[PDB]
Amino acid sequence: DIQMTQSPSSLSASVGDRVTITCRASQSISSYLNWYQQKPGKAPKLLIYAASSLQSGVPSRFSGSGSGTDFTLTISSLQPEDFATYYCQQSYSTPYTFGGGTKVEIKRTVAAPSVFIFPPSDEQLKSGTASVVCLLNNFYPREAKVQWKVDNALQSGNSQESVTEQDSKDSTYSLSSTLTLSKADYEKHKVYACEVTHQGLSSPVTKSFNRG
Amino acid sequence: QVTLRESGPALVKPTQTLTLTCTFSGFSLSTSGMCVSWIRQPPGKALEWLARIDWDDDKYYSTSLKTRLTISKDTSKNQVVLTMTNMDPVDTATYYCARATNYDSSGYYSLYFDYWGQGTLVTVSSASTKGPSVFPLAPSGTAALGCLVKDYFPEPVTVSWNSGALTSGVHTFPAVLQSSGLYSLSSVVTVPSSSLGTQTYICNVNHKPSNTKVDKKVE
Amino acid sequence: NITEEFYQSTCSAVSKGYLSALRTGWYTSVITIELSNIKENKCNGTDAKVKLIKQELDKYKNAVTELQLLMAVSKVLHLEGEVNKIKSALLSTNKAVVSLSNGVSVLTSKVLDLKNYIDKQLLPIVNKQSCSISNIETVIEFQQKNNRLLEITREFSVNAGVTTPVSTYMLTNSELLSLINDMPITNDQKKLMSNNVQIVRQQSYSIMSIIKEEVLAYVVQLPLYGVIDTPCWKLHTSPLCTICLTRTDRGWYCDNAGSVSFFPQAETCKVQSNRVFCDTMNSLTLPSEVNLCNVDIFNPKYDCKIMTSKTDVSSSVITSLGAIVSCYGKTKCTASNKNRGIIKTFSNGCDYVSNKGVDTVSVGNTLYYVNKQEGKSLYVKGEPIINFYDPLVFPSDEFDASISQVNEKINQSLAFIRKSDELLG
Amino acid sequence: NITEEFYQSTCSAVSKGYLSALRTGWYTSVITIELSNIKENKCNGTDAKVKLIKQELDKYKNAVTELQLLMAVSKVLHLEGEVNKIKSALLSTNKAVVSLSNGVSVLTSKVLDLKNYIDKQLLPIVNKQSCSISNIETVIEFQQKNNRLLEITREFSVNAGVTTPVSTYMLTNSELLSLINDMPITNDQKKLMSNNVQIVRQQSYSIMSIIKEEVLAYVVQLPLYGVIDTPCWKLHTSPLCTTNICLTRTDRGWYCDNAGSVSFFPQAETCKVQSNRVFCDTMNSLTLPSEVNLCNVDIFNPKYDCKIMTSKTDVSSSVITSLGAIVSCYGKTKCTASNKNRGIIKTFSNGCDYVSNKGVDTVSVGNTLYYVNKQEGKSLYVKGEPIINFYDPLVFPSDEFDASISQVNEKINQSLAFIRKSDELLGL
Amino acid sequence: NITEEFYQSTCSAVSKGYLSALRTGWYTSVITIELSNIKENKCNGTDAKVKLIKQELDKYKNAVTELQLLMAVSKVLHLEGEVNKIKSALLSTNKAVVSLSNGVSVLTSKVLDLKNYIDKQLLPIVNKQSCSISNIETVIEFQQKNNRLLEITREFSVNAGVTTPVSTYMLTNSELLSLINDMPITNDQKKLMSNNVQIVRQQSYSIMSIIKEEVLAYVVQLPLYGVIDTPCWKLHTSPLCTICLTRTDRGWYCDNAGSVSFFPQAETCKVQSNRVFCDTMNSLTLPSEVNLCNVDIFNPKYDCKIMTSKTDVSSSVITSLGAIVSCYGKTKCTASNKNRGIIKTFSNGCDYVSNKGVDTVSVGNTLYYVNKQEGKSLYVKGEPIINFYDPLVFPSDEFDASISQVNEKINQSLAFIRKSDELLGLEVL
Ligand SMILES: *[C@@H]1O[C@H](CO)[C@@H](O)[C@H](O)[C@H]1NC(C)=O
Ligand SMILES: *[C@@H]1O[C@H](CO)[C@@H](O)[C@H](O)[C@H]1NC(C)=O
Ligand SMILES: *[C@@H]1O[C@H](CO)[C@@H](O)[C@H](O)[C@H]1NC(C)=O
Repeated sequence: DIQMTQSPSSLSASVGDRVTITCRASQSISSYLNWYQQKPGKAPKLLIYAASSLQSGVPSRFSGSGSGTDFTLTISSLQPEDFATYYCQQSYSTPYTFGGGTKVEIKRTVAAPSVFIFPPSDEQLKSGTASVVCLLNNFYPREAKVQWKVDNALQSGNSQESVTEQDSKDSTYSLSSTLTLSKADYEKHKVYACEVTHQGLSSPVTKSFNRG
Repeated sequence: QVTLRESGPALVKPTQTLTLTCTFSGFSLSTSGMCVSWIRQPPGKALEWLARIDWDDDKYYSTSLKTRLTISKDTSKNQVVLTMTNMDPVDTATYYCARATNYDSSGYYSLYFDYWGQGTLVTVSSASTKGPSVFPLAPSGTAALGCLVKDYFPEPVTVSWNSGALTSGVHTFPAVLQSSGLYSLSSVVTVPSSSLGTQTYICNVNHKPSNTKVDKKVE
Repeated sequence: NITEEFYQSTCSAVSKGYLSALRTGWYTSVITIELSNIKENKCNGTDAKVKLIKQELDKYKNAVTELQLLMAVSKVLHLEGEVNKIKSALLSTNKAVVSLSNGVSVLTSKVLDLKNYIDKQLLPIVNKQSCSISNIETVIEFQQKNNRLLEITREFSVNAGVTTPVSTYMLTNSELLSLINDMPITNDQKKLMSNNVQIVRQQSYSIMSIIKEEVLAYVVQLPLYGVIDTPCWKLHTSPLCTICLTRTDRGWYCDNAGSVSFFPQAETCKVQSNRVFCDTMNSLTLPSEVNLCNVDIFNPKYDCKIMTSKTDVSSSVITSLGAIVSCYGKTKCTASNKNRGIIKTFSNGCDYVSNKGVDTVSVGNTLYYVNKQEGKSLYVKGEPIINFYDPLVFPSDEFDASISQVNEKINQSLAFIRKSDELLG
Repeated sequence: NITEEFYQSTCSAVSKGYLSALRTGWYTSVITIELSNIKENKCNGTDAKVKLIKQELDKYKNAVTELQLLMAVSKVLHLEGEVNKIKSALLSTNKAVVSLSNGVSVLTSKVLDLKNYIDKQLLPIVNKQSCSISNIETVIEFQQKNNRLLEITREFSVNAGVTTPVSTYMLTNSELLSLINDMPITNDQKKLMSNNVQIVRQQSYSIMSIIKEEVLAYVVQLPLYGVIDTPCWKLHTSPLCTTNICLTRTDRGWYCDNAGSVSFFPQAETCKVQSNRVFCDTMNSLTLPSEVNLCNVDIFNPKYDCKIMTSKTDVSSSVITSLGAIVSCYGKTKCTASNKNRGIIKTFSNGCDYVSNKGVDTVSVGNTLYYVNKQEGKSLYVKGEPIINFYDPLVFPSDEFDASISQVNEKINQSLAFIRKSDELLGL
Repeated sequence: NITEEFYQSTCSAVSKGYLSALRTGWYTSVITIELSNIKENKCNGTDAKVKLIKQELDKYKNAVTELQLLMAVSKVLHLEGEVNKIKSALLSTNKAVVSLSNGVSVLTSKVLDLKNYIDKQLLPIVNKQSCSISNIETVIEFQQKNNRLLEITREFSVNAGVTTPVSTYMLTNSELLSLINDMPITNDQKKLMSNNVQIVRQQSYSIMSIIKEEVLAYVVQLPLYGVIDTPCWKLHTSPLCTICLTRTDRGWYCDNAGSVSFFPQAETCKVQSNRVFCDTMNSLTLPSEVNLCNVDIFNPKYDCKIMTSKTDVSSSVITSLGAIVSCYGKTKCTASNKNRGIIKTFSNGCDYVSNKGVDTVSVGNTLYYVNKQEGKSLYVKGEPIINFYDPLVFPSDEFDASISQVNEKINQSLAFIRKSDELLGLEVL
């Protein structure tokens, strides 16, 4: 089978930068090469077909190049909505193959997370489990550290977090740490604190509430 | 408009057989040049081509996955059907159907997928289907509120706000597989604090694998 | 612009990036040309046997006929010796005047003889020369002012009344563009053709129509292009082995109205830069599916025209931007560069070479030249032709001075007689 | 005479009603041509550096060389003063004769100088002009009387000793006819060729054979037709599809009846056509049974396997025939026949149609435009004016002159008369 | 050298014994040629409206422009009687001198008028003729000294800037050989081309490249032969019957490095003697097994290219050393000879005939000529051209003799006066 090799795998660039992605085939495939753009949660979308033909609808800042083995996807000026994973695909031989993928994020100015904390609802507490939620909203870069202090005690193995994909407009991230613990242990403690460390914060910001 | 939609199970038990149905419009497989292909994509991983069927009932399959694949067309119903036997958890992926036309000019015949279906997520697990529990994340100069979609299987869940009226400042997080083996996510939204007593906020949860619709007031 | 992709899978190169112009019609214009005739001025020249003007017309009238068929006593005594003395004196003076008269008579007759030379001997010759020079000039002016007419009569004579391409004698550049601006075509085609007048001429005909002594008429037959600016490409093929197979559908291909037009005769397509001009007359119409034959021979969508062989085979095909090499069996192949340094040795298989890096390729003992070999420059020197005209000048002033001097002497002669008469009466 | 049937069944047109002439042999004649040479006349011309006669032969001899390499006391006292007066008188009369003599002397020398101008200055130049005019005339006369020889050497020079067609310089019409009436063929063939001399010249060759300075020789090679007056026809084909598969007959070209079988000429260059007459060359022709003609009405004809080219996809084009045009409009492609007076007059649906050049002027398959008829265009005209030769002769006032010379001699006659008078009064 | 085998088994003839020369490259040389220019001499000729030198240059510049755009009281009384008579004598002598004076005046004026004729009337015409002859000579010498340039511009004009073959005006023999000994080829090839200059010229091109008023430049493109001296052969075929078959692979065949090259267009090969010159551009490469097609059509080692027919068929093919005949069905064929007429009648099958014994072959009503028919000789006679120059001579010597006599008479006229004066300054007994 024909193997496709994209480079790089990961890529960071500011808005306006000229981004240049490379694809390489295990054998010469003429101009039988396609470029796709896949934004988070959505299906892939055609960008460039036949190595260099631009699909109608796609903005002109996208351009394909190459023939034979080495091909090139290009964005003349990267933009907030160009955040996606870009795939190259060959249409030469029978089992059609895609490349490993090239994720392209966007580098912007450091923005501090707005932190919120949420006590568990009375409704959830009835069923014998309490969930404590901490919201880090609209920040950059992605790297942030969240710690849970239940009555000034660091927790472990009882929280899970997930981060949103980069925004298509302000290019920020958002994160939610969820502290799961039983109704028994939840009401044996008074002070619930979410402590946030980030580059945008001079000192760590701690949001907290008291049960009742 | 050229549109594609994939139907099928959201959850398949191991060793059982998966059957997906691609319903299309805006074109016909009665027309020459028109082809329909199947592309799947394991969570967080690369695309994978599976099968293709043409106007003249030509059929192509992924070589390593050939024995387990079967594609067929019914042009009188505008439907392409894919069949994958002996499903494994390692076959859990998002399954897309896509139209493929060929680049005709200049001595070329380069097939390309110009139109894609939204994609349906097929999960493979011996675990059973469970509907979600929805709890409100109560707010406290702009504050944040949301609702908690806890303990559901399998993926996916879709959250909206005020039946799609509220879009700006809404964040829905990717589901997290809890230690209990069930999924869980939260959907939050930032709103002006002055409107906390004048505006109503309701999160609409939809877990289609369990036919569960839930609406939740947050105060 | 123009590039070349090589498909190893079917051993073949395609030359992409051309723009078409497919002839589907003829434009015919009727050109006419009058003769600048010569009226032969009859007069005696230098040689009576030499009638150039006539012999020139006869030559022409013949050519026109040939084409037409293709369709105190002491004092007294003293005073006596005085009279006798002056008598003898006057007798010699008389003798003198008779000499001068005879002198002047001989001179007078010689002045007459000089004039009669000029009038009877010299003058007629200078007129006979004026006639021959006139005759000559006329002939040369015939050959100059009918240059174009004469070139055309040679062309039709040589080619039996039908020529191609259309020469610059048959149809000048300004006339051709004129005709182009009159064809029932778009401004884009008018622009195209006006820019490729050479090709247009090479696809045109000139058909003798009517030929008379004083006027010539002939149809010019120009090409009309039914479509232009559609992608063309030229396909080359070489053998492919493991049995052997070779694609036999070499030649030019153009996208024509939703289908592919295929021109299998090489002579039917003209090429200038990125521009191709093909002739639909004997062309094959194919579906767009033929193009998979470029990637797969056993393509399920079109049965590819191939030619097999149960035995190994080796050759080289020279493409537009390089060369395909099929080196199979025990044959040894090699690519060298424009300096003849060996840069590559080929093993069993089908390879491709660019004319940028390779200059020659060597299949077995047979040598292929991937590029034109630049050679020795030659130079033919010329020198200015000079015409030496040295005019004939006469000493008018000096002469007139002598004649005025003669008249002064005559005047003084008359004065002296007026004196002599004065002393007598 | 010439018509055209269209078979929808196999999408194809045939052009019936032609008459054949198949070349199967060569007739060779050896033509020879002598040179009207120029003998260079040695004499002093106008310019000593200008040897036209020589420079013209050299030019020629060279061209020939290049080709060669391709192979009473009171009374007394008064009477005293009388004698004295007449003495003085005679002294002036003497001076007079001396003045006139000097006059005549100068005039004489100027008459000598005048003649010597004519003889030493003028006359030699007028002879040098006669030499140059003679030289020029000869050169031009060389170029005229060797017109054919000179055209032929150019032809052989241009084409490296082998030309086609046979020009009117290489072989004149009466010579061609002469050769025709000597060929080993029937009277009908001789008549045919005599009527199509143009085509005959275009199927002929001229091969340089022997070239020396004073004579040129070359074989002319004319075609011989083994048969004539047999039915020919030209086959056109266009694609044919269903309404799916497509087929196209691949045996386009001319067809002639040859000795009970059909001769097939698939290369267009091999057949010449003039009116209802066709002239083909059997050299690279295919022999087919008469059953091939059944392929025009039936493709799956069991008596001869028809040569076709298939396609698994709809396809559309137009082929322009002799009396019209075939149109193959299949699929979603739009075809239309138009007219120069009514624009679009017909839209073709899926299938194979035929159009006559009588009513339709153009046909349009998709975006490609086919011209069913030649588009007649702008007439051009190159005007000419008469060339004139101005010869104004030189005339001398002979009579007027002679009248004055006669007056001069008359004055001389009276001069001798007046002296005869004077001598007679002295004693003779 | 050249022979020909006939294979009845496959109804086809092969022409053995040729030697190859396959073009696989191009050699390009840039020829440049200067104009022998003519400077127009400004002076009045015979006709003022006739500017030959100018009209000739214009013609040339025009051709050049067109190409550019493709890119005792008794004693006393007696002694009076005497005095009166000698008075009268002298009066008549005076009248005599006045008569002569007038004569000489008229004569003098008529000499003046003769000169003014020669100077004002005759001389200018003789100069105008000198000028026209100079003009003419120049033009003719323009056409002679640019013969080659002028032929080349005609060629490019006729053929729109690309001619073939390469004429002897475009490239002379000594130049062609010059170019040949500079080509990147072996001495055998240099030698080969040097011997077949004709063929080489016919496989060559001449491509106009730069054209200015005073100089012309054009690339000549000569062929390069990648291989030479390999066995060639030309294959002929005719129909074969019992259903029918005909081999469709007619044409030339040359051994190309371990394989056979096949040239299916007749146009691509030139032949001179035993020598063949082909062009690889549109050639097919075949295995050496195709030669087994000459003996067996159903040869299991290479599938032969054939054309079938379900019906009886008959024709004739004329080969190089003879002619094949296919006489099947109810058709009657016969080979004849220009001396004995019909010498053989063919029955059903495939025969072959040699051009040595047969002169024509006759299938049905159609007549094939196995040999060129020799025809009527033609002859165009010429006459020597003669130039008649009859010079103009003046009786110089005789003239001078008459002028010397006139000087003798004046000379002696001054003597008689000098004498007469001498009789006046003296007197005595
Ligand atoms: C001679 O006499 C005429 C008339 O008297 C006079 O006009 C002229 O000047 C004189 N001299 C010459 C040289 O003629
Ligand atoms: C002059 O005298 C001569 C000799 O007598 C005579 O020949 C001539 O006729 C006379 N008249 C003229 C005008 O010369
Ligand atoms: C005339 O006398 C001169 C010298 O006074 C002499 O030089 C000359 O030779 C003589 N001419 C003729 C023609 O007798």
